[PDB]
Amino acid sequence: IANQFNSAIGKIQDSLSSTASALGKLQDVVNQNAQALNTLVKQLSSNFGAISSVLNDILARLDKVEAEVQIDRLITGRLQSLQTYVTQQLIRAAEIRASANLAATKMSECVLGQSKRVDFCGKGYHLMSFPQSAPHGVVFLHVTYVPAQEKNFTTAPAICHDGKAHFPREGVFVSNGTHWFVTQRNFYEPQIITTHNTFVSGNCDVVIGIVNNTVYDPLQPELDSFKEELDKYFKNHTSP
Amino acid sequence: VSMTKTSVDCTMYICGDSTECSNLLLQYGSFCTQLNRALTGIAVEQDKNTQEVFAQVKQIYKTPPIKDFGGFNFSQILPDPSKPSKRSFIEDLLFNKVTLADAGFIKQYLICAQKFNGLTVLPPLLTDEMIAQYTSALLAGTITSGWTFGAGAALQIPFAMQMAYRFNGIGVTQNVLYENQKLIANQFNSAIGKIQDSLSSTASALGKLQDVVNQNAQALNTLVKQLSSNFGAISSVLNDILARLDKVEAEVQIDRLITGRLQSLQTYVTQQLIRAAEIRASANLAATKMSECVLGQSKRVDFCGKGYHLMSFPQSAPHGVVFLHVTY
Amino acid sequence: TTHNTFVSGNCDVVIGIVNNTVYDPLQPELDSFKEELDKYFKNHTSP
Amino acid sequence: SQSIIAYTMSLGAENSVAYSNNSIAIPINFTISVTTEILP
Ligand SMILES: *[C@@H]1O[C@H](CO)[C@@H](O[C@@H]2O[C@H](CO)[C@@H](O[C@H]3O[C@H](CO)[C@@H](O)[C@H](O)[C@@H]3O)[C@H](O)[C@H]2NC(C)=O)[C@H](O)[C@H]1NC(C)=O
Ligand SMILES: *[C@@H]1O[C@H](CO)[C@@H](O[C@@H]2O[C@H](CO)[C@@H](O[C@H]3O[C@H](CO)[C@@H](O)[C@H](O)[C@@H]3O)[C@H](O)[C@H]2NC(C)=O)[C@H](O)[C@H]1NC(C)=O
Ligand SMILES: *[C@@H]1O[C@H](CO[C@@H]2O[C@@H](C)[C@@H](O)[C@@H](O)[C@@H]2O)[C@@H](O[C@@H]2O[C@H](CO)[C@@H](O)[C@H](O)[C@H]2NC(C)=O)[C@H](O)[C@H]1NC(C)=O
Ligand SMILES: *[C@@H]1O[C@H](CO)[C@@H](O[C@@H]2O[C@H](CO)[C@@H](O)[C@H](O)[C@H]2NC(C)=O)[C@H](O)[C@H]1NC(C)=O
Ligand SMILES: *[C@@H]1O[C@H](CO)[C@@H](O[C@@H]2O[C@H](CO)[C@@H](O)[C@H](O)[C@H]2NC(C)=O)[C@H](O)[C@H]1NC(C)=O
Ligand SMILES: *[C@@H]1O[C@H](CO)[C@@H](O)[C@H](O)[C@H]1NC(C)=O
Ligand SMILES: *[C@@H]1O[C@H](CO)[C@@H](O)[C@H](O)[C@H]1NC(C)=O
Ligand SMILES: *[C@@H]1O[C@H](CO)[C@@H](O)[C@H](O)[C@H]1NC(C)=O
Repeated sequence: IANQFNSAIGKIQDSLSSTASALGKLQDVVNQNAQALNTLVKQLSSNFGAISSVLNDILARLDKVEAEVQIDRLITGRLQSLQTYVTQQLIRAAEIRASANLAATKMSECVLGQSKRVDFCGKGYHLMSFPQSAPHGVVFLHVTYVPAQEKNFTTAPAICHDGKAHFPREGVFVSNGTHWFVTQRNFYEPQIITTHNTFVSGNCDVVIGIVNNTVYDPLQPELDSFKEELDKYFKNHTSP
Repeated sequence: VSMTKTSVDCTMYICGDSTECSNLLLQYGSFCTQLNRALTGIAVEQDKNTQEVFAQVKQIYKTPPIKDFGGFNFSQILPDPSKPSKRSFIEDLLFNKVTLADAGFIKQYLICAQKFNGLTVLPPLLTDEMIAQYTSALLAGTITSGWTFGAGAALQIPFAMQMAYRFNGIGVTQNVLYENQKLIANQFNSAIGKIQDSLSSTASALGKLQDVVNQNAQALNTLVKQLSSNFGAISSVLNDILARLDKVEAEVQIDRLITGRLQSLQTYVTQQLIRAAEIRASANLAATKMSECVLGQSKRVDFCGKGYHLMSFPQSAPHGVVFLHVTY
Repeated sequence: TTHNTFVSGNCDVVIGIVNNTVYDPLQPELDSFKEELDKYFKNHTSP
Repeated sequence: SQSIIAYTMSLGAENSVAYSNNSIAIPINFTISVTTEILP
């Protein structure tokens, strides 16, 4: 498990080195803010129907009475270019906040905890996550248990032993085709079916697809081996 | 999950086929490039939203031909092979109930084409047949494999043993399923019956998808009607100005129309950017519900329907997703 | 039963505790294992 | 010898899962995997 974690962290180094695409979600936010600023600055070059976009040339080439009519145009068009930019930035900031509140939620639930939320803390069953910082962002290294090599097995919802029906306490009943076992839900580790691994409810009739198998009682060999010590004491007591 | 991908050309809208008006529009600099970019960003995001909600499974799972799900009858939510589009029975109720609103928008605004006002409706990246095939894979995975196809490969489990794994999840012992399995299957079948009956009978229930179609329809009505506004010019028809006046007396009139129209687009694009943010919030919630109610069982109270959550079944709708949540 | 339950402390600490018997499934097994034993002893008083 | 090609996209690999009313798959082994996720 350590060697798989150590190997998987080795693939994180290789991935983050090998492709420029890896941090695309951060680079897209730098690129959109750079684009929005570069556009806002280019609107200073626009005429808006004044005789020049250069405010000092308008002021040099015209007297006060005419210059106000040209500068009114430039103010109206530049003011709309700020109100455009600031609307894009207020809307953008809401997408970055939603992302920051999600990142704060993943910090709380994947780093400071362990999450039952499926596919929230990465793909697979969540073990734990490690934060790493990035330019204007956060990277989570999510560690997950992924089940990897399955066998098929025959299975049953219950066992009948003494006409009473038995169910797993935890895990599931499985067979290799010759014997019946109980095993944990996410990892094949078979065990003999016992009165500790199983709980009883009702007769054998009501459970659809139930199967007959022995259920071992772990106290029975204690009372049988204690009965053979008792039988040796009685047989010995025939002899004096 | 999405809204209609609408791209307006800011040049076509403001100055439709007038080179005179186009030469004047250039004096305002980048605003039309910026407005076409803004709408294109919204259109790309509709595919992102739809892919994040539905494409959560990387294999297309088939349902078995032998329908022995322990007495549970998924026939109303699995694909009907006999239909042209391979939708479920319940997905066709959802499809007809919202397409009776879509067809209005499509004829007012399926090889869609640009109108003379510059309005264009683009197709989604995923056809309704591809959303049905992803939704089939999610449902076929759920009923054959339980939550395991969310975490690993799909691992088969018998459906009544899956429902026992689920009953343990809500803190009910698994014999309470098996001792009652015909009753649990009959109540499930009767409840999927009531979903089907309700979706056929109801006027109001799909209002949450009607609203998204109606807002986009009304914002395009408003945007197109503002082409009739004079903005104090001698006419609101652009050719009727260039016919009547000369190369200098016209420009004062054309610039009025450029100013007012451009403001009408700047308004529409702001409503649409704020809207797209609300549909992306709804898509991120739908993606979270798909991941936590379909690909797993949720211990989050009331997140997957009013009850204790067992499992959920996704169904496609036009512009949306429906979850049939199953609850104890 | 003693399987359905677990023990901690004594009666005086829990507000609103109630007296009832708690059954032990090892016990009637051990009593059946006494009645199997006592009949043996009694038979071996006989010869 | 490369060219621009246009196609109907595949949604993913096909899989008919071997379901039956009495059969289960259980993993003998597992992979620990570390997946990066990046948030602005
Ligand atoms: C199903 O799982 C069973 C438990 O692992 C397994 O049974 C066990 O099989 C091995 C042989 O593969 C037996 O080993 C003994 O075999 C003979 C018995 O006479 C001896 O000569 C050997 O030295 C050795 O002791 C186990 O005793 C046996 N366990 C039981 C409880 O019977 C089955 O073989 C598995 N079946 C399949 C189809 O996988
Ligand atoms: C699981 O184990 C059970 C106990 O061994 C077994 O039940 C037994 O089944 C047979 C056949 O149904 C019954 O035999 C009787 O059948 C009728 C009367 O019902 C008569 O014609 C026969 O002469 C005979 O009396 C047994 O009585 C019955 N035993 C009990 C305690 O009910 C199940 O059949 C086994 N099932 C499987 C799938 O292994
Ligand atoms: C678990 O078993 C299933 C079905 O049972 C087997 O089917 C035959 C292949 C034969 O070996 C029988 O004796 C078995 O009982 C397996 O499903 C088959 O998988 C193969 C690919 O490996 C596929 O080509 C077949 O179409 C499948 N069979 C059917 C009836 O469709 C399944 O692969 C086994 N699981 C594992 C993990 O090995
Ligand atoms: C699953 O439920 C459907 C009904 O929703 C069942 O189909 C009906 O079957 C009866 C008997 O053949 C017919 O009289 C009905 O007209 C059918 N209705 C429809 C809509 O097809 C179907 O048989 C059920 N499947 C199982 C396995 O019980
Ligand atoms: C479980 O999977 C691991 C790999 O994650 C297997 O470990 C490898 O085993 C082979 C021999 O079978 C060795 O050559 C490799 O060097 C091992 N790798 C590591 C990282 O230890 C392991 O054998 C598998 N076990 C089972 C029971 O399938
Ligand atoms: C029988 O009991 C006597 C003590 O009374 C003891 O010394 C002897 O070893 C016993 N033998 C056996 C086989 O129990
Ligand atoms: C419950 O309330 C009554 C008074 O109405 C009181 O006499 C009794 O002791 C209370 N029970 C417990 C367990 O506190
Ligand atoms: C006592 O047990 C013996 C066998 O050990 C038997 O022959 C005899 O009949 C029994 N007698 C009584 C009265 O139990």
